Amino acid sequence: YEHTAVMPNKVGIPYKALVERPGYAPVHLQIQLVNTRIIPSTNLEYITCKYKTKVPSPVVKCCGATQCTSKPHPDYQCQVFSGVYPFMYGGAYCFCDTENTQMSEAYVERSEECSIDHAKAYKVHTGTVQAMVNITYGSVSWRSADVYVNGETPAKIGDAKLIIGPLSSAWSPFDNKVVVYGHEVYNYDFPEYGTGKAGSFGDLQSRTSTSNDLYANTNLKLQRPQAGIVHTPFTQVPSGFERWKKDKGAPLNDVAPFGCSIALEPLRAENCAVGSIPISIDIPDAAFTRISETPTVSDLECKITECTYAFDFGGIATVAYKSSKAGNCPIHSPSGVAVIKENDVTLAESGSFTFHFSTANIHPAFKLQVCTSAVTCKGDCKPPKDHIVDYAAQHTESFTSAISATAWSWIKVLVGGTSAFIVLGLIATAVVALVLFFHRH
Amino acid sequence: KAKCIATLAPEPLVEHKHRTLILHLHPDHPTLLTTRSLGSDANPTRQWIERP
Ligand SMILES: *[C@@H]1O[C@H](CO)[C@@H](O)[C@H](O)[C@H]1NC(C)=O
Repeated sequence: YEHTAVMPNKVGIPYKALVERPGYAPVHLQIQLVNTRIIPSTNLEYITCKYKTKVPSPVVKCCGATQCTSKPHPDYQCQVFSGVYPFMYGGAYCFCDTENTQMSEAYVERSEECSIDHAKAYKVHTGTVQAMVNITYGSVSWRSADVYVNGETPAKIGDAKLIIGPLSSAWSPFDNKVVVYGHEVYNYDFPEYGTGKAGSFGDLQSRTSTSNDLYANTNLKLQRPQAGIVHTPFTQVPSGFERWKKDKGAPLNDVAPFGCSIALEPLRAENCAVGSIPISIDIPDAAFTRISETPTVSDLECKITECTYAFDFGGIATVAYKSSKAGNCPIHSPSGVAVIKENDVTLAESGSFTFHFSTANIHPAFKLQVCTSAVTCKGDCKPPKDHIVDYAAQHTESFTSAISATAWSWIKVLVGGTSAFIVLGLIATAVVALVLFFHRH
Repeated sequence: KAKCIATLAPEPLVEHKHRTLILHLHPDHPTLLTTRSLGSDANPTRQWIERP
């Protein structure tokens, strides 16, 4: 039997319903999401990391001159400094006083840390949505499996076939461009490859951490060696990756709305409480028992013994009943006024049973279904004492949930009196208008 | 890649008021405090707490 319904996109809050198959006793169904994962499709654009400046041994030409040539090296620099007279540990290196040249060379490489300490720039496109669903029904214990939240792919969970509809909201916390560094994700419109500026995030760009074509854009400039010293001095703009790591700011992990939890393997946003999720579950035909084979419950009377509209199961109610064929009978409240903690109760030939519920209404009025029967529960609920709690609300608050009977009474008096004032004035006008007509005629 | 032991700041004192969370922070070293709403507007907060 296929049961179709819509459940909210909430994690840790179970969805409860009664599967009512004509001719069979209701089968209690409970569907709880363990996690919801939005897994977008990503394409690695390039990898950024701290650069290393490689400086080969300078060519010191004594009594002569040399010339620089271009080479296929990132940010390659070459300059010939004439008029040098370097000294070594063994004395003057060159003979001529000024007819000597030192050719300095330098180029940018990926540092050793780039294998581990680097940021991956990704293009993010709409991907897939998956969830872990925990389901129990009738006398079948909790079973779970990974499912695809697409409304098409069915999943077999404990002999039951579950189809989870697509999320009503297509919202995703990732922008078209994200930067992944370590365990953190940043929404960052990184520069296109080959466009990174010196001292900025993209100063060093590589298509992959093992590529042999590196883009480097630093103001690497060779300076003249100090008088008499064989060395290759240079100036360069400090690494824009090191700068970025200082100024990264808040990661997406700390600013994603709806409480999303960001994971990287694969990149995904977990437990985003957005919209609702249509569902369809085909319950096995063996889970249903004929009406005549289940207990008949009658003379139901529901008394609310205690109630507070707290986020926990603050309500307590006692239901008196009369029955036959003592046995288990499911309990459910079809309306959103109250969420019942217990899923089923054991009924004797006569007596009473108690159940707990959570409600946001100051004067809750809800229907309670006891298998083949139902009763209406009414009462008053006190305000909760705790200002802050460490758990989410089980119930749902409606527009009129907070309006007390006293507030309704004042609204009725307001509208009734206000309307009567205008109505009486209009009637008086109509009566005098008729009298004036009869005066003329 | 290795596993390093990072400091663990002292547990904050938490006081509760109507729709308000009051935290008394007594850090040993500059400690980052971040918060966000779980609604449609994260309204994130990020500040380094260096003294009580
Ligand atoms: C499903 O729910 C039951 C009861 O809440 C629990 O025992 C079980 O571990 C849950 N499944 C998973 C995968 O956590």
